[PDB]
Amino acid sequence: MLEKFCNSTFWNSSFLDSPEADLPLCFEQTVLVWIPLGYLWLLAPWQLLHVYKSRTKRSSTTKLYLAKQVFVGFLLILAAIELALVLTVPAVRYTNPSLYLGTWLLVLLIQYSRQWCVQKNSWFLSLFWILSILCGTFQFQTLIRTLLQGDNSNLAYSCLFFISYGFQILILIFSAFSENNESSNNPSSIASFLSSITYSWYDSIILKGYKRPLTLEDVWEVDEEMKTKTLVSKFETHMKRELQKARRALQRRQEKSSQDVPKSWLMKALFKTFYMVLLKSFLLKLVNDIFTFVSPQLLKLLISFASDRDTYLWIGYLCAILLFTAALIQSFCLQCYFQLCFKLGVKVRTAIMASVYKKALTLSNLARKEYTVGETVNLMSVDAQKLMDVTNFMHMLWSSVLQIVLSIFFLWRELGPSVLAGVGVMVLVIPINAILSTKSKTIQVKNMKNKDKRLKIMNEILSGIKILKYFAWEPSFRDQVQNLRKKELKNLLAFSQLQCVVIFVFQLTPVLVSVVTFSVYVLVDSNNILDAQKAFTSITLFNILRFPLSMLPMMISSMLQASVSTERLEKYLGGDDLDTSAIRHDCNFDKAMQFSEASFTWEHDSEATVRDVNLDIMAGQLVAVIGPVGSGKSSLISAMLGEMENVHGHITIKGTTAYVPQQSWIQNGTIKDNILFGTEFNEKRYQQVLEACALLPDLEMLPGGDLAEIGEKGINLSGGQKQRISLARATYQNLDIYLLDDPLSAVDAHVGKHIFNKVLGPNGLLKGKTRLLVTHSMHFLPQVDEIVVLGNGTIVEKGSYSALLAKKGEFAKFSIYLEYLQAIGLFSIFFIILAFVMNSVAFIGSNLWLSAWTSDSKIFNSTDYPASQRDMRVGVYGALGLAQGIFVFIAHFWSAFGFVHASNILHKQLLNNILRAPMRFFDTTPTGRIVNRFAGDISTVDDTLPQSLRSWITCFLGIISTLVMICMATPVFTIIVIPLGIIYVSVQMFYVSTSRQLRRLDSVTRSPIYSHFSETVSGLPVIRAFEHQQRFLKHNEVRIDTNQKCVFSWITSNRWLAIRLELVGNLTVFFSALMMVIYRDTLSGDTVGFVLSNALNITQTLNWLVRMTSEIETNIVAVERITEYTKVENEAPWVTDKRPPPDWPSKGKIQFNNYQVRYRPELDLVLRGITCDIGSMEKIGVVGRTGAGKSSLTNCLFRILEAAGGQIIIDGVDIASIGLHDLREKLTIIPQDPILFSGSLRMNLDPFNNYSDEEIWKALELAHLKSFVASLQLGLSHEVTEAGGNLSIGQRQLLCLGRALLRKSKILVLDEATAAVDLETDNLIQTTIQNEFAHCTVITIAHRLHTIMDSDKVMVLDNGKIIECGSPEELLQIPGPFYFMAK
Repeated sequence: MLEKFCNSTFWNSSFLDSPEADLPLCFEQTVLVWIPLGYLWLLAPWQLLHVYKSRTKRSSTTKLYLAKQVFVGFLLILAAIELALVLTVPAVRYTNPSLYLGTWLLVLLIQYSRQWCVQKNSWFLSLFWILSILCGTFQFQTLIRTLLQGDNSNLAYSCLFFISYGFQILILIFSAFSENNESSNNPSSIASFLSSITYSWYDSIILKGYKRPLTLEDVWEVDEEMKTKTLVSKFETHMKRELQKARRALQRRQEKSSQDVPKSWLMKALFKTFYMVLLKSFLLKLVNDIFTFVSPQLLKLLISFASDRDTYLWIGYLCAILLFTAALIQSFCLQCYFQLCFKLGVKVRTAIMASVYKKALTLSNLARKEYTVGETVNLMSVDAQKLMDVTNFMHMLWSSVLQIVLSIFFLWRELGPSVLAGVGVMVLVIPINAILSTKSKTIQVKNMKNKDKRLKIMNEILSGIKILKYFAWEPSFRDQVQNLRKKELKNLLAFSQLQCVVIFVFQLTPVLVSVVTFSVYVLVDSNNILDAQKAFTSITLFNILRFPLSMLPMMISSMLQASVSTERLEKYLGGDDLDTSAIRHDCNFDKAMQFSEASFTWEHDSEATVRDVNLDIMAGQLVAVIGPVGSGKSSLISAMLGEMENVHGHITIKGTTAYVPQQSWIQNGTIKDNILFGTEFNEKRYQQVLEACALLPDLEMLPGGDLAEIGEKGINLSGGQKQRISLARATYQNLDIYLLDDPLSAVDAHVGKHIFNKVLGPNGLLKGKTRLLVTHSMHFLPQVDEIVVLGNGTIVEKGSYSALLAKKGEFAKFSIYLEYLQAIGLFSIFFIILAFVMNSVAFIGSNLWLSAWTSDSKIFNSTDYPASQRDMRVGVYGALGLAQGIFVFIAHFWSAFGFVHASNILHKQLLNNILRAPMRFFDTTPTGRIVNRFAGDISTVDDTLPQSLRSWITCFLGIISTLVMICMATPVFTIIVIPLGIIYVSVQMFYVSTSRQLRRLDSVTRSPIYSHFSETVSGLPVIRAFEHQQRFLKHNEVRIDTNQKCVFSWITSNRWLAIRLELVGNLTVFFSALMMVIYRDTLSGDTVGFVLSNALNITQTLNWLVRMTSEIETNIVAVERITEYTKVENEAPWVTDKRPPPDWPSKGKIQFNNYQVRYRPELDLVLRGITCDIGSMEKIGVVGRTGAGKSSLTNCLFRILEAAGGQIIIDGVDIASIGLHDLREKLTIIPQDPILFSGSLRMNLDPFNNYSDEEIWKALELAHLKSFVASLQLGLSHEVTEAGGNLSIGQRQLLCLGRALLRKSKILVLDEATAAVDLETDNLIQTTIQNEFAHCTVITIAHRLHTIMDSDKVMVLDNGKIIECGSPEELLQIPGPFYFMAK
């Protein structure tokens, strides 16, 4: 290019050889300057028309806009001035000021233009500053040196340029800041560029979640573009276009076949709609992958630079700077790709998840019947979520190929054909990783059966805990479950070990691959000598090639799963839409309801369920339809709703329609929500229906009658109750036509009468509403306007009740972690940690040997390399290719035994503690939490936690190995770590304190989407009747969107951490490399290799140490919950040293002494000084009012409730001094509720197998249950289902009687044994009790008095006191409470 234009030298390569080297000034003022100025005038208009083409409301002139404006003005003054000195000479000397004059004017114009838009400091302007400082600094330093060197000939130019440069820095710093607009809820459209690429605008949420826990309202609205209303609209148009084009394709195929479902269209549709956001990434992965290969190729310069003491310093420093800048651009250009490629994740899930719903309301029933509710919901729960994950890394279907192919090429140059073996090992490890993953999968699945078996046994145990306590059977199940758990563990060990090898064969690959490649290359040709450049630019490349070649087998799974999951979706959205041509809604024709010789069928190609139906009804006619089953009673109403397919003839109606189903559909929420059904609250109407529906009293006993969580998961109502609610909903809405479906199905006759004459009848709410009622009840026909009896296909009678039908009636805290570690055993944790440390020491040891190996090339090369030296250096590196192998395999493996054993203690603690807890524990807390807490956590502490803990320690020592390795060369770096360490720790302390929350908010707000869809598809037919469809769509969007604002704010939070680590992972590779350049003298060329080649991987590892630390910090909450219960208090010891005589009790005499007891210390005394003496063989009945303390007395006899006062003595021995078991085995009780345990019938009778079958069979004979068991196919081995669901209530009670007769205790307590047993069985129970237990003390509690007249004495309990006690005859004579009850 021209040089006379500057009258100097453009290129003088001699200027780049001396240590003091600077670029030629002419080139420095003519090419560098043309970049930014060329940058503007080339992209000025687009960023100008794009501003005026779309016009926004001009905003206020904030303080910054003035400062950002005036500063550019000052540049114009300086730019104008420097033209004055020049004019008051080289051509370049005067044109350059002119160029700035024009440009400064323009940049002023734009900077005012941006004010209108929302994103004030966009990328275009903000980059021009950064690109006009890098291309400006070179000029800055040249002037500094020349001024310093003492020229002072161009000082006039220098001063003006200095200020011009200084202001340029100032403007940029202001550019990054963004004005806080009025609301702009999401700070994603107002954040300035430099704040929207380092995600510094998310700083608000993170420090907000550190003190005050987050909530749905504290997360910014999603956006104005990702709103599901927009996405559904956009995707719908493309979806419709492709489908119709796809439909045409099928027609040609079937036409050709003449001479199936339209497939392979969905994936095409998504492309045609998102090709902006798909393309802004493909042009952004390259810019990230290309910069992934500048970190290694620059490291070669420093190694090469340090290896020669006659290399100019500015080569090293410029390399150190680029090694930082070339890693910042990758960092920014990568995160800016994840956010831009995860956005495509949710933005595609919503486009489908929210678009499946809109098709659910339209799918023709003929196709809907193919599905079920359970699978349809999954169609957007797991089937439509695989589209997220595939879209989350769809771009790694070629980036991996590029990274692998390109990386192999770079490696090939440095090493040569030897590298083929190095890449070979990675190829070889792929299948090894694959095979074990499956073999682990089968074992995991094979274990699920055992897990289900344990829960089924346990879920029943907790409910049947009461009887468990009476007979002290606990140890039998303790062993019964312990054996089951032990069987599970033997399977578990295999699973953990198989996972150990997977970690081992992956954590060891980088160590082994180097050994193979650094052996073949130095073993093939004696000439080859490993040089520092050749090694540490290869060891680093493998760590870059490892990820793509170690994930490609995994990704292929996702991209193959999505090809079947997506296949289902097309088969769904492509379903034929329901046709409404058979029904026409209009008010023009006078009649209300009209039929035209129509016919309907439940199945398209089979018999017609409705034949030549011609019904014509006018407004206000209460018409009823009756007939037998199969004539089509329910079909007509179904036909009207349009949920049926006609054969011919049209049926048209007038006005709106209301419908009531025979099978009730109840929307989740409250009674008000269900009845109101999306309309305002009219108290007059609302109360009218409540009374007219008889629900006003039905809301009394309900805990939340006015507002209760009716529906699934909250409440269960009677069959009529839900029917009552449904008809209330139709009545309140006050529509034109009303269609009923047998409201008299499951309601009281009087109640049915009430509603009929209060709602349906002429006096009812709907006096003149066209009403159609279908049912089989003949009661209410006389009050009906017309009764069209439905014959077998058509009608028979067209008239009123008395018109024709009446003739004849003939068809009418860290402390937790220690607790977990305490379980795993401090002995093995010591060696587990130690083995890892010896592994790291070998790793740092391995690198040091490599350094002392490459050093040989300085000496040997021109001189031949002795075989002895070659065979040695290779050998040692091999002996350290195993020292790292052994100290890992013997490290992770010894851990697997540790973790499994820990899972064997925690589980053992619960059973040996929960079963010892008092009944108070189980009553207060719900049975659900115990099952869940002992289903997930106990499953979490063995299935996932150990897999996570091991990966944490192996990465922490990974970081320490690097930092110790860096410091070993340059001791000064120990200073730099303290700032970086604080920065990193202070980051983890924030991110993990929030990313844990925002994941909870995601799950808590995801379930409603599915629950809502399930409760819509189930209740679809009702919705179409009321035509409330549009209400639901707008009600599903506002619920699906409430999720995006949670997932999205999680992705960004997961992104704001990546930048502040990759910046820490660069401040540690930059400050490390810089110290190498400063300390040229003391560090040989090779030593810079391992120090700086390993530091390049610290950036990635610093993520895993934080990513995992989130899982551990959250997963371990599981073991904390388990820890809570094992520390719960427990009842008294089962066995005490003061054992009674083996024959005790001998007589059965029971004595009470001012006994007092209470359910809880906080509650009032329930027994208030009971004092009585029960003689041997005394049959006592206990009577009283409910809650008087009858039941509490029984619980005390077995010491279930500890004595608050007094005492109880049996056969002269105070039971409070005996162990509970020793007491309980000698007492027999027949519980009110005969609960049974799943398993063999023999087990239920005897859990310890302490009795022979002959004894069992006799006991059954006395229980009168022998015959039934003998009839059972397996006899004693018959399997009783859960809670004995397969046995009648009487049978279970008789079975319980069998238990009692077998035990043969001197004392027997009866607790309402015949309350729910038929008289015939009660006599059987009474007879055997009288005969079999004629020698044992009996205490009988029963609401049936007649069962107590036979007692020797009767005890009257009222309000916790004994009012009367005497024989039944004496008490009857005295006119007391017992006399009143008997009367």
